[PDB]
Order: sequence, then C-alpha cells, then structure tokens
Amino acid sequence: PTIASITFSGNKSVKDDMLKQNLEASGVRVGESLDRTTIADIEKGLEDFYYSVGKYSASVKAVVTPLPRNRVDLKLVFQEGVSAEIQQINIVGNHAFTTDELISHFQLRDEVPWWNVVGDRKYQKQKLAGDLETLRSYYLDRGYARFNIDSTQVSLTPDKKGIYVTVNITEGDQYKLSGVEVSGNLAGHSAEIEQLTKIEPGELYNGTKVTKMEDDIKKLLGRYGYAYPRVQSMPEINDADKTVKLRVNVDAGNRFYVRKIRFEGNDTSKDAVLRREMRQMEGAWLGSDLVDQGKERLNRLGFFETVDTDTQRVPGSPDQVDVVYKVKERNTLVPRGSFNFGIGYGAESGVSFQAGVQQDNWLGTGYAVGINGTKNDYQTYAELSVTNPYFTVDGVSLGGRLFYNDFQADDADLSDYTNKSYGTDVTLGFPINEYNSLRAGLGYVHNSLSNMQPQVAMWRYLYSMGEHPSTSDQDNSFKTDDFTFNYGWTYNKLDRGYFPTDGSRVNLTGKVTIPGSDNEYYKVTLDTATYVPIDDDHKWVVLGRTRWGYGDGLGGKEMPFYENFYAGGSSTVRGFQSNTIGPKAVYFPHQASNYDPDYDYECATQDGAKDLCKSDDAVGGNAMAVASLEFITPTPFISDKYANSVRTSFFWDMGTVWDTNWDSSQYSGYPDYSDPSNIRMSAGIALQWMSPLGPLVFSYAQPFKKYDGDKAEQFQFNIGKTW
Amino acid sequence: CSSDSRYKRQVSGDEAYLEAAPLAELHAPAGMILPVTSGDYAIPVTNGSGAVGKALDIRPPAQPLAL
Amino acid sequence: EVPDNPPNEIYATAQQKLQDGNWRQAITQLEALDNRYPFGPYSQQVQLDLIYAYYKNADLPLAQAAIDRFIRLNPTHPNIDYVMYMRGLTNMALDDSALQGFFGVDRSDRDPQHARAAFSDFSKLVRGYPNSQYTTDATKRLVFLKDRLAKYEYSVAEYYTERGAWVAVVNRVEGMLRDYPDTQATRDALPLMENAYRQMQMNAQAEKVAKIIAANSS
Amino acid sequence: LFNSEEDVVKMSPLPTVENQFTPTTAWSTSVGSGIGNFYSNLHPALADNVVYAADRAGLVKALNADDGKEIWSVSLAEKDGWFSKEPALLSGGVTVSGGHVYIGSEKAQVYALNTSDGTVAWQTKVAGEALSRPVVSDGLVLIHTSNGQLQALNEADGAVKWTVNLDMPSLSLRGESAPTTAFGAAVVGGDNGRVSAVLMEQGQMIWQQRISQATGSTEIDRLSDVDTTPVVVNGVVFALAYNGNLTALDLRSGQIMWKRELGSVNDFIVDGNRIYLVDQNDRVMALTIDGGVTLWTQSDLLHRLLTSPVLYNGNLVVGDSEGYLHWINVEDGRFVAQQKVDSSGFQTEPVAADGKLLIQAKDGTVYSITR
Amino acid sequence: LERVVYRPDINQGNYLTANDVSKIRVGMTQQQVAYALGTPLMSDPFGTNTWFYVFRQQPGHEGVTQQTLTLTFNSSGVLTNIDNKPALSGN
Repeated sequence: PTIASITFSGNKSVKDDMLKQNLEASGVRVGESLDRTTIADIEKGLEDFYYSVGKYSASVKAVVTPLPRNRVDLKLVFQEGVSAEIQQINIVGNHAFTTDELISHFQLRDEVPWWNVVGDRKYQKQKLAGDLETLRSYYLDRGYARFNIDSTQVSLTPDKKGIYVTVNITEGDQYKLSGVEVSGNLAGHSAEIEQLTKIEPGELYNGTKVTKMEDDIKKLLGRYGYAYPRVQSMPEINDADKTVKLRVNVDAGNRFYVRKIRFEGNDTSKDAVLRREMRQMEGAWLGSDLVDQGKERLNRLGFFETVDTDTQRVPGSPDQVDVVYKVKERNTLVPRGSFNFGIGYGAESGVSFQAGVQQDNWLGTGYAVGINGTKNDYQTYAELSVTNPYFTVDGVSLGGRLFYNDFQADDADLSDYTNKSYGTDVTLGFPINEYNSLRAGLGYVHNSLSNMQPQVAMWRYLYSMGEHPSTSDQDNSFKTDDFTFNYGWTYNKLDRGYFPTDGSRVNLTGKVTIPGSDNEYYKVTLDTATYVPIDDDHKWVVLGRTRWGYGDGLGGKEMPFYENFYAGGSSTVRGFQSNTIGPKAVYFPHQASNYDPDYDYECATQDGAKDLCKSDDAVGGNAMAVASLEFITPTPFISDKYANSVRTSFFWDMGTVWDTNWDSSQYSGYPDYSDPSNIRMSAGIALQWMSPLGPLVFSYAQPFKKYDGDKAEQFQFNIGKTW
Repeated sequence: CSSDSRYKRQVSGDEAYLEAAPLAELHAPAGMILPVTSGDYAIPVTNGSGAVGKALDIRPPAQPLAL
Repeated sequence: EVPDNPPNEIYATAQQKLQDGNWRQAITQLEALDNRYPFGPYSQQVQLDLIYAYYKNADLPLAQAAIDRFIRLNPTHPNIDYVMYMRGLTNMALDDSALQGFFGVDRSDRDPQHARAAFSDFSKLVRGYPNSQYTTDATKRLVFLKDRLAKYEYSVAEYYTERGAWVAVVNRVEGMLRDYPDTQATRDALPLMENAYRQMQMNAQAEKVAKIIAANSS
Repeated sequence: LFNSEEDVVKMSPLPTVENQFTPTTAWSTSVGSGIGNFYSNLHPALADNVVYAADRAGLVKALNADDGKEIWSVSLAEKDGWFSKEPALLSGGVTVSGGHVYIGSEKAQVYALNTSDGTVAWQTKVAGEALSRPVVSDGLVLIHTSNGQLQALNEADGAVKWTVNLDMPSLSLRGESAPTTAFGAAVVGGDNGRVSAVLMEQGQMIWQQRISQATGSTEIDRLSDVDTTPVVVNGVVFALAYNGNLTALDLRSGQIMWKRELGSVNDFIVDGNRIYLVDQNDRVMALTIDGGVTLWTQSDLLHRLLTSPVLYNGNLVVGDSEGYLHWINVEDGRFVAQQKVDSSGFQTEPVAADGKLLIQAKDGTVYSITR
Repeated sequence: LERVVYRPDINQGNYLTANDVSKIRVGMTQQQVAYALGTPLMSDPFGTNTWFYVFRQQPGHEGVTQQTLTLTFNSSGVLTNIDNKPALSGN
C-alpha cells in the first residue's frame, strides 16, 4: 500500500533524518509502496544503520495502522542503548615509544583525563582510519622511514557496548636524510628549488618535511606560473646504512595563462568592487600567490561572508585556465550594507540612539556612503559621510564628511553648558604597499558656546585662549573658527574583514591646526588590533587590542576640550557608561545667572557649595590609553558557527584617561588627574551575531577595578559599528 | 505579507525587457571578416504573434486529469 | 496543516486559493497533496501547480528544484514548453532582487550566471518548440538577456581599460564580438578596443578595428 | 542539560533466594588492582594445591589452596627509567605445567614463570597480543592472538616453532579462542567462523570446517562467530558460535557430526553425554552431544553477563557480572543455591579443580568457594 | 596625475623568455608554435590567421616594458611571418 506518514520515535537525537535516507535506500518513502511484512523486514536496515553509527546495542520496531481503504500510517520505534565506549586503545609491536604518548594524539580516547574533560571516548571508524594515518604520520615525522601499520583490529565485547581497538605496527629504525636529489624540467628555477631542498645531511628523515618540500615546490612553480606541475617524491633507502636518500621528480608543465576571471554569487555587489581587489590580472600568466592575494583582499574588504577560489583548465585547451571567485554577500540582500541601529543599553538607566546606513549600494557614481544621526547623553549629533574607496582604480581613495553637533547638559555625565559644533573634512587615501595605506585630509570646524557653567578643565583652555571668561558667572560665550590638516596612517592585514583570525590592523589618526585656526594645536590617535590563531588553527582565536592618544597645544593653547578623548563604549572599553571614564568635571562656584529651579544643576552656589566642586560629569582627557585582551570560543545552538558564524568571547579590558595639564601641585585638595596609573578595568563575556540587519553585540563585563564617579554598567548591548 | 493583491504574474523587480531592447545588428566592412557567432547565443527566428508578459498568462496549462 | 481530505477536494480548494492569490497557503496545500498522493495521475498537474506557486511566491530555488523534478519525471509531456519557459523565467527573476536597484541603479553587471543560465534555457525553449505560444515572449526575454550579458562584458572591459590591462581588454572585446556581435553593448565597446589595440602600439590591428567602427557608426 | 534520557537494556532480577545447600567462602585475598572496566580472559589456575593468579597490572601471586598463604609474588611491570612507568597490561589466563607458569599479555609479551619460584624463565614476542588462554601440549605452548595468528612456542626455551594464520574481519568481537589438543592434533577457533585443527607439529593444517551458516547481511549480524575453547571426546569436536550455529564435528576429518541453531553462546563444559552451555542472553541449558537435544533449560538470569559454567560438587555453577553466584542442578534444571560474593564485578570464568572452586573478581580479588 | 602610489605591478600577455623566442623557426606549423611558446593569448579575430604574442609588464608605476612578437600563418596553419620588437616607453 501507499503510506500517508512515516514517523520515527525513541531516537535520542541520533541522525533522525538519515533514518528516512535508510528507508529510501530500502526502497520505501512517504506514500511509497510497502506492506506490513516488508516493513518488518526493512526495519532490520534501521538496525543496520544504528549498528554503523556505533549503537551496536540498537534494535528497532515498527508500528502501523491502516486507513479504512488500505492507506497506511506508519511509526517506527527504536531501542538505542549505550554502546561504542572505547574501554581501550592498544598498540602492539611498538618499541620506540611509550604507547600512552601515541594514543594521546588520537581523536579516540581510552580514559578521558579529569584534568581537562574534553569530549568523550566514543568510537567512530572513519576517525579510527584518520587516527591510524596520524599515527603513521607521527612515526614518519619522528623518522622511522620504514614504519608500517599492519592489520589494525577492532573488537567488541560479548556485551556489545564494550569496544576496544588494537593496532599492530612495525618500526625498523629511524633513518638519516643522507641526501636529496631533484630532477626534471625545472625551467631554470633549480637554484631556488635547491634552497627549498636545503638540509643538513645529519638531519633525521621526516615525512612531514618532505611533504612540505613538495608543497613549497608546487608553491614556487605556481608563483612563476606553473599551475599544475607534476611533483613526485620518492625515497631511496639503504637499511644497513639506515639512511634515506630522497628523490624529487618534477615536470614544470606549461606556463598557465588566465583566460577568464569570473566572479559568482555576488547578486548585488557591482563587479568592479571585486575586480579592483585583484592582484592577478586577466590575460596574464598565472600567479598562485597573485590569486591567493586576490582572495585575501576579497576577504579583507569584508563585503563577503565566504570567498572560495577555483582554478579550471579551459575545456580542451592545453594551458589556459579560468579563475573563479565564488562568494556569499554580507547582509544577504538587506539594503545598504549593514543597517546601523546604534543604541545605548545595558545596566545604565539611560537611553541613547544612533541611526545610519553603510557600505556598498549607493546611487549613480559608484561611491560608498555612510550616514549617522544620533542623540547621546543630552547631545545631538548628526553627520553625513561620502566615500569612494577608489577615486581612481590605481588605489587612491577619496572621502568627504559633513556634520553638525549640539550640546545640552541635563546630566548623563555631560557637564553643564550649551555648545554647538559643525564642520567638514575632505580626505585622500592612497596605499603605499599591499598592506599599507596613508591618508591626508583637510578639515574645517566652527563652534559657538553659551550657558557656560564655569569649569576648571575647560576653563584652562578658555583662560589660555584669551578672552578669559568671568568666574562665578553661570553664562559665558565663546566662538572658534577652525582649519585642520587631517592626516592618518594605516596597516591592514586580516583573515576576513570581520571576526578575524590572523593578522593585525593598525590605524593612526592625527590632526594639526594650520595657522589662522584659532585652536593652534595638534593631537595624535593610534588604534591597534591583533589576532592570533590558537595552536595555529584559525577556528580558535585570541585578540589583542589597544588604543593610544595624545594632544597638546603648539602655541601653548593646549587643546579645546570638545576634541578630548573618551572611553566606556563597548567599542573601546566594555562595562562603563559611554563617556563616564577619566577626569571628572570639577566646577567653580557660581551664582546661577542662567538657571532653572526645576533642576538640581551641579554646584550652583545659591544652592550648592561655594568652592570648587566635583560631579559625575566627565570632561574626557587630552591623553588616552586603552587595552583589551580577548579569548574567542564557539557555543553551539540551532544557530551556531556553522549555520550563522556567531562569535562569543571571553575578554579583559584595561582603560585609562588622564589630563596632562591638571595642576597636580596647585589642586592638591582634589583628585590628581595628572597620573595615568588610575587604571579602570573590566572583564567578562561578549557575544556577536551577524543578523541580516547587521552585527548585534552583547556583553556582560563587571568593572571590577574602578575610580571615583565612574558610572558603571556591568552589562551592555548594541548593534552595528560595521567595523 | 502586504500587497495590492495583483501582479500575480510579474517579478518583484523590473520587467524592463518589454521595451528598450532592440537587437541592433553589426555589419562587416569590405576586406575584413568578423569573428563567427559561436553557437548558442544566437537567437532564432520567432513567430511574433504571441502576446507579451504584460498580458500573456503564465499559469500552467489545463492538463487533463484522472484518478 | 492540511488533513487527509480526498485528493479531489484538496486540489479544487488549492486551485481556488491560487485564484485568490493565497500563495503561501496554496503552496502548503499543494505540497501536502503531493506528499500524500504523489503516485496518482494528479502528480503531474500538482507538479505544474507547485512550479507556478513557487515561482510567484518568490521561492525561486524551490521553483527551480521542482522544475528539475518535473523534467526528470516527464522528459516528454504536452506542457514541457511551459515548464522550460518557467525555468527560464525563474532564473531571470532571480536577478531583479529588490526596490533599491529598481529606482536607484542599473543592475546589469552584478552576476551573469543566473542570467546566462536563463538565456540558455530560453534558447532551448525557442529552438526546440518554436510553435509554442510562449515563443514570442521568450524571444523578447532572450533579446533583453543577451543585451544584459553584453553589458556585463562591457562593464568588465571598461574596468580593465581604466586599470590598463590592455591584453585583457582586447580579449574581452573579441569575446564579446564572438558571442554578442549584434548588441548595442559591443557597438559601444569597439571604440574601446580601438584604444586598447593602440596602447600596445599594434597600429595595424587598431586601424582595422577603426575601419569596423567607421562603418558600424550607423 | 541532556542527562534525562540515557538508554540501557535491563537485566533480569535476581532469582529465588531459597537454597538447598548454603555455600560459603573458604578464603579470599587481593591479587592486586582489578581488571576494572576491562575485558580479557584471565582466571586463576590450580595444580597440586598451589594457586596461581594474576591481574592486569602485572602482579602475579602463588597461594596455598587450603588457605590463602602466599607461596611467592612478583610483578612483571616494566622498570620506569624515570619515564612513564608501563604496566604489564596482563591478559590471557594463567596456565601451569611442571616447572612453569604461562601468562599472556595485552601486549606482545608472553611470560613464563616458575611454579616453585617467582623467577621469570623466559618471555617471547608473538604476533599480536595473546588475549587467549595459552595451553600446554607435548612440550609446546600453543597461543592464539587478537591478531588472529596462532603461535607454538618451545616450552623449554619459549622460541617460536611455527605460525598459522586464522582470518578475522575488521570487527571480530573479542579475538580470543583457546586451542585444545587430543588424538595428536590441536583444535583452534578463529574469529572468522573458522573452527580448525592443526597437527601440533610443523604448523601443519588438518582441516577447516568453516561455519558459513551465520549469513549476516549486516556487519553486526556478521559478528565473528567462534570465541570459545572447543573440547573433544571420542574424536568428536564440539564448538560454539556467538552468532551462527553450535556444531559437533569429526576430528579425523572436519565433517559435521551435528549442528544446532544456537548462537549468542561463548562458553560451555561437557559431561559424558550432556553439554552444559551459556548463552550471551544468559540462558542456561543442558544439551545432548548426540542430536543437540535439550535435557533442561532456564533463562531466569537473562542478560546478566554470565560467567563460563563449570561442574563442581555435583552441581553446575555460574557467576554473573552483577556480583552473584548461582548453583544449578545437573539434571533437574533448577537453582540449587544462590549467593552474593562481590559488589564490583565477577566476569571472568570460574575454575574447578583439585576439589576447589576458584574465582577472580573484576576488581582484583580472588575467592575460594565451597558447598 | 603621476604620483607615487602602489600600482599593483600589472602583468599582461604571454611570457616570451628569450629561449622560447629562439625556439621559433619559420618552417613551423601552428602546433609547433603552440608547443614552443604556449597558446597565443591574442588570436587575430579579423580574418587573417595571425597570432600576436605580447609580453608586457609595468613594475610599480614606472617604466612600462613590453615585447611584441607577431606571427602569421596560411590557412593551412603553415607559418611565414615574424616581427620581433621591444616596445616604446610609457610612464
């Protein structure tokens, strides 16, 4: 009969889908022709599958009920007792090592160490073959050239759950690599191939070393353009000398030419944004390093979730090849790059918003655009950025950004004042090396200030600027015209452009006022992130990040406070209100010339103190140092590293901000900001998920080291930052 | 889901193929031979009477049935 | 979702839902009908209905998979012309993704694989079944899709001209002439091969392409 | 997280408690660290009132049989040399004859130990670990290995005399079967369903009556059949199959004398006409050598992981992996008595000789039993 | 216009190592040319059975270097035409 439904029950999550596949191999399927008798016969095949998966104890039963006119509903019930526990891994014939060292390198285990309980000692035959190959590779690496794996045995116990596995091996003796000979048509590149072949004759033979020798010979031949040379390595052995002479036979083949460069999978990214990242040119002799650098540049650009490279010999043509770059695009058709919803969230009982769009899809002229409109604390800040990473295909980028900013000071650690700022920057950036970028820019800013509650740190700048404001008055006004030579420097080398695994990024930003500017100052910023693959495996990573900053006045004007540094946001230092860290805004006593009785404004003398006054408000600092060390791990879930490439991290942050011009001597009665050793710290867990909207970021990190007035928030959440 | 309950046939994107696609031909000057058309990407003759996508129906045909 | 109602009632109500434009529930109902009753003669008709619903419901990968399944089950069938047209239309529709390209920017040089496969399928349709009612619209789509492919090739040639990989430019424009000779894209491209040939000091070849552009300026 | 649904198939509860006679332990002693969650043939031996026992760590003990007084003790563990100390990883039963004690190992070594002294006489390397109980026959020690290879060692010096290959599948159950000798030939069982006889001289093959009757389509159903010590009387061979068919064979030729449907069987002992047999379903039954007919059968200890059965003091006696010891009537086919002697594990087979019944626990302790 | 910037060392055309240039002789057919120099990456499309071998490099952003080697064949593929040149300068 035909079956309306086939159901499986009792499975302890062990490959339920493959059970349908087993039935398909058995010739039955939902609605397929099978009767009750053949169902019972075929159920044995399910037992066969669970025998193959290691559940030797398993047996299966069938339950079925017909509909009134011979249409069938089927359930399949499973018994899946404990099985496949490797009670031993045994090696016999070994005489060069203690077996415990050998088996410890297996994926399989005999006894899981309590010191670090990782996985479990569960058998799997394919992994047994893999581990046999690892054993052979170990013995050949140690130098036993004649090593042999002989008749490996697998056993299970008269009670079927108990497994143990035996391997017989023969060793001979470890042999010296008495010499290496390379022969064939090398096309004149013998000298460098020899440098690859360079070895001390006293060196012990090593299978891994000869394998890497073949790999690097292939690499060198690829760089010069031999895509598919025949490379052979063959040992010449004498057992009485107990040494191995080594033979390498090479046919360089043809110099392969790249007829076509094909990009596939980019349904929205304009082809130019991939092709201009190429180092290997079309219609030119192939370079394996050139193609690999193209792949690396595509990964580094960050537009593409995956980048895959295939080299295909042109059908029927001897030496021409197509180079195919297959990619999956970031955001999977969600418009305008990653939509930057910026948020202020965490333990803090405060709300802040940022809204923006990013990256690629923008109109009419091939530029890449970024927009941002925000209110943070009681500030209002909006900016528009227009960029073309390739103003001309040679590599020089061009970028111009416009912004407007406003300041209102209803607490949120924002010092009491009213200020407005707007300005622009025009920027150029031209790579100096494949991994270096250098920038020059010109910037213009204007500012107006009012309702200036008197404040020592800012007033240090105002007092030195001239037009010194009158102390104890709540209101003072100031203006500035600004021109700046914006400049920067960058080094960028990263696996992917996101969730990196290897390489480093260094970004240096600095500006100096060109005379005619009112501020007459210079400041320097340094940003650095470094990544390392744990155990040289990129699936497991550790990130080291630091930021540094200084700014001082060239004409003695020090720096305008409104360009001071800050930290506390999740981008810089987790675990604090966005800008609370660092020197605090000490006010003067003042007589509330402009005031509202509804507000307990800081230290208005008619209500507050009649002397210099502390507050939670932060003025940032004219110097900065921030560091972070991070540890990255997986965390399985229905959405995981494989399904969605989610990232989670254990990390420690070190942050500090200090003012170089705090009068440590004169102001002994108040906290001395002049020393950077007032280090803040935080540590904990962080999470990031590349949702179609964009990068979500989640983290809990208690600020376990803290100073006066730092508004802590042990948890913080945000979305975006795109980079 | 939200929509006007129509365009039961067209794609979500631009159906620009209906217009702005004349197959301008290319002519060989005397004394030069142009490269051959090379296979598939030629378009054969067409009836020209069939309707076009703004009116033509893309529902499956009324196949006969039995059971 | 749908219980084991008789196949005829399920099909009638699913056809109604198709006419009501209830694409999601229509897809569920035809999927249930196929699952419970794939053996009966309704399978083919259910397969065609599933094909149409997948295409219109914007489930293009599933539409393509169902088309492949139908073609595998029915190498010969009175509606193969329609199913091949559906394959072409699905791969064509896979390109025009969203609004921002609709009002914002041309979408000719993103990826040809979908367009190229759709063009090959439409070529099969028009060549094998010219008398079919779907031939003419298939021909218009073939013309537009070939123009789009030629524009992609031109958009690669322009890049290589800007970078100056002149051998690449010459090779690409020659390939366009080989495959897409009768298009506006190649007519505009030849004035670029004329520059490319000269940049490499290959005077006579540049002169010959100049001869071609002289006549084809019309 | 996930612990709520671990699956295990249940063993039958303990049988009725009432007993016709009350068994008692005569004495017990710790040979050393126990076998543990570990599976290999290793059981005490007796000859002339001197007990010999050993365990995985390599400890070997010689003891008096009336009482647990030690004769001598030695450890075969390797000298550490300040590197990772290596235990002997002992396995493969204990056998005694004249002046020597023969012990296998889970590694290549097979050790020969003196009876009157702890002195190691000789140790020889063999192809694959000697999981099987070595046997003595006409001045040689015959050994079967996990690797399916059978070796004969010169008893005088331990040198290998010949080698014979018995085929095994990649998944061969426990690669153990102890050969036996009579009528001038040595019977052997191989994991690949190959019950066979060897000349016990120059490694000469006699016959190979392979049991293809398993016909296992799936690999687990094709699990290696024979692992049991075959026995012989009147030139008739008897053998077992873990999954296949019990059979009685000619010893002159390999031809069938009888064949039975019984699989899932790994141990048995013979009366003059009655086979006493243990299923891996832990069914216990008495079968006639002729015709394979059942005198009695009971299965109350189903899935209890029974020991090999032995005949002692007019009763069939068998243990289990739970810690209990049971006496079954020879011909009435019902429990004569039941006892608990251990809490850890009691898997290896008992030995009955010289009027004693001896057993070694899965946890390193021996017991002398009487009833 | 002209500035110091990391122009990515474009290679173009075939490789004309002097040995393979010396390999060619006038008596060859197209197969011998293909074996000696590799497939021509610039086949002449406009009628004439002409093969153009171009070897062009621009290391960095200075000093364009190129060789042009032009070959022509009869309709049978038999060769009788050779032009061999170092190219004029660029940047």
